[PDB]
Amino acid sequence: MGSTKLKGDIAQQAAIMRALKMGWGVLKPLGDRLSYDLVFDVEGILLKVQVKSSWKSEKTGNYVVDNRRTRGNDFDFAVAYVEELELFYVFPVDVFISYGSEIHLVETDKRQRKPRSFGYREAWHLILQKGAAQKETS
Amino acid sequence: GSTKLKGDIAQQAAIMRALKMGWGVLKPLGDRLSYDLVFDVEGILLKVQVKSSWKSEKTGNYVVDNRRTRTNRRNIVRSPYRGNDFDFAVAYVEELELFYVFPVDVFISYGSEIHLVETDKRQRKPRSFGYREAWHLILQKGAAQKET
Amino acid sequence: STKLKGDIAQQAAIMRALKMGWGVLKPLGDRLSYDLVFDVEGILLKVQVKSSWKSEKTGNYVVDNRGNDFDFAVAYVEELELFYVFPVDVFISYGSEIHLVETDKRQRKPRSFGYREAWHLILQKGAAQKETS
Amino acid sequence: MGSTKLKGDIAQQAAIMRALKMGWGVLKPLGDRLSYDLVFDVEGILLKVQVKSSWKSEKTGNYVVDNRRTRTNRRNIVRSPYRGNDFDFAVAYVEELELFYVFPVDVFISYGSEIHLVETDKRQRKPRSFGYREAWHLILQKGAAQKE
DNA sequence: GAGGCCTTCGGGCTCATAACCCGAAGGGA
DNA sequence: TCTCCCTTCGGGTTATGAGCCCGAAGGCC
Ligand SMILES: [Ca+2]
Ligand SMILES: [Ca+2]
Repeated sequence: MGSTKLKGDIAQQAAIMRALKMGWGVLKPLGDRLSYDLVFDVEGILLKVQVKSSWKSEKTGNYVVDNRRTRGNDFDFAVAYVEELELFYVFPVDVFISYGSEIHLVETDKRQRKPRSFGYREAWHLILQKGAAQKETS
Repeated sequence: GSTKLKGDIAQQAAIMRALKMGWGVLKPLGDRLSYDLVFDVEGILLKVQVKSSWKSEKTGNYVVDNRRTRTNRRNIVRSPYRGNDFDFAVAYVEELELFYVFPVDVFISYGSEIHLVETDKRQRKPRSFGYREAWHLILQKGAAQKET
Repeated sequence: STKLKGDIAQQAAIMRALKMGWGVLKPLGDRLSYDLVFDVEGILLKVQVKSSWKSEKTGNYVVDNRGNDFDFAVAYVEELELFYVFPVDVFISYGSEIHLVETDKRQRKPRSFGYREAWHLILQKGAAQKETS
Repeated sequence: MGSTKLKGDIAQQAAIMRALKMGWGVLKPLGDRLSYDLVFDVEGILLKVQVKSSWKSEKTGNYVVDNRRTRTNRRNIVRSPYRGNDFDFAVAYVEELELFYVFPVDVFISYGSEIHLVETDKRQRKPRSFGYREAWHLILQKGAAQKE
């Protein structure tokens, strides 16, 4: 009906939609031998982006995402998708790899200390900024 | 942004809808064919034309057109869609994440512009209204071809 | 990863379809039972694309496969730039590893050989599909 | 007979296979709204290519391409050339000879309108395009140049 | 049976994409 | 004395794809 191969498919399409809303271009590679799923044309500058989907986990009120480079590396941005809340976390390369195993995402209605990841919730400006910065180093 | 970007957004929106309803999605290669998408509905394939609507300034409602245009130096000529050009036409309103789905005939049967009203209106509403989220019509056409 | 070999087979197929003026459609993700679908003069035909590897002993090429859906399958040989196009029924009517002989070794060439570049079979099933209305 | 975009999509498809057979990555875009047709991943660096399919110029016996995006369906002809930053390499194609010319942007835009490919025997001079026959190394250079 | 609010239609647009035609320019040889 | 060869360069052309504007008709109620 709708397995893991399909959950990742929606996540990919969601990211494409967001990029299109941002007015950006979007390039798709041939086959899955490359290290990144998508690339966004942010006003001329091409940025590699890996798409990731999250799972609801445990009890628990909060979502989880994983990074498996054992079964590639080097993109620019990782985008995590939460199907239920139709929202994206956007992580830069270094921040994404700097996590050990799992990355905890916590939505909920606040009133506690949030994880490191929380500052990257819907943080599409970070990729918007990398494009502008990389234009000037050229 | 410039025209084609808007279309691509609507087209993308359509794609997501089909995926959420567990249908397969096929993208054609290059803006050359008379349809934007086709959906693998439980085995059979149905071509889909996607159009993005615009809110009219005066009337206060969203409208699409069913004609294709060419305007060269001397004169301008139009090419409407034939019946076999696709199987369904989906109109997208962007600000309200909203789809009307029309069969080909119901779509070509219009003269040119085809208005969609979302206001309370109190009028009896035009024949378009009967197609708000008509995703069942594409599902039904699916089982209609399913047997022998 | 031999995923590249498959990639090359597919892009060759795509090119062949365009070389005969058809439309080509490409499914998002790999959930479906077909790799490609051609728009032949209006009619949509699914197609599986599989690549072949050269036999160790004999000078031959072999391709492995693992009614409804499919309706066509195209087999690629890189070095000798040609396709074997099998209708689904003929295709499943094989044990496991279907063999292809391309050498001119005089001997009675197998059942497979009849499907050399038979792109007319696609065109036929396409024209015949218009008779059902 | 079905024309124009089909021919362009074939030339594009030829470039797809060339790139792949040189072990490069190939990226295909959204739809026909960007100033480039393909993007090659060359040793990790992404470069933009603009594909154009040539035609046999019957009078001159050459294969030719226009370097200016001439935009019609407007009742007024406007000729907008390409910018230096619209892409990295323009690849002219000769189907029938399965031939590719690769031009860098700066040399591609530097032409006024038409660029000719001689490809015939016994001529007085060679065209300024001559040293660009199958010049895929030029896109290896820029890329090695990009890294560091 | 009146003055609207309200749809249809069929003219007129603009942006992008792709490939082609040809009469002179006017430097190489 | 190259003076014809033949590349080049601004005018012309076609097809496809997107989404739009607006006003004379005329219906709903
Ligand atoms: Ca469309
Ligand atoms: Ca092009």
